[PDB]
Amino acid sequence: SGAIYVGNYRVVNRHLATHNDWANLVWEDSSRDLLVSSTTAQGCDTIARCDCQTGVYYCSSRRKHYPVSFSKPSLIFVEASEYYPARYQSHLMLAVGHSEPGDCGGILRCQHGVVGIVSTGGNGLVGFADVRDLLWLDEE
Ligand SMILES: Cn1nc(C(=O)NCCc2cocn2)c2ccccc21
Ligand SMILES: [Zn+2]
Repeated sequence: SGAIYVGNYRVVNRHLATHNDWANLVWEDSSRDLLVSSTTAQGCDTIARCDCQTGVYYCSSRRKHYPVSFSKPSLIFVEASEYYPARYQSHLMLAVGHSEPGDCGGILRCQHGVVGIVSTGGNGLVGFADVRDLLWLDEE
């Protein structure tokens, strides 16, 4: 589990969005596993605007914060889960790290702010859905 809170926006894994998030839907993309909903209160998270490939992510399955190098976002074939059939996921960044399904929503951060959230993993990899291209998140 986990969310990004910036202005009056909540960013979650699409597969972990609630009844309430769909009712308050701003924007979603199945191929990115991203959903954004409106909030009452103002969030305190800053979105990174950069092309950083180094950072730190939270791993709930280890209660630890791991420093990693990650690839630039791309279209990547991802195997089936509970939530999606085997498919191509877009805007996905991979790193060498431990992850399990419940680690989804863990935040990846660089010196500039929040980069993305855990979405994919296994075989010693972790996949992050990038949010740095969603410039509209910093306004309105
Ligand atoms: C970080 N992590 N996430 C999942 C997962 O099932 N994601 C569901 C969402 C999804 C995206 O594309 C297909 N399914 C996973 C599975 C084994 C090990 C680590 C893992
Ligand atoms: Zn950065």
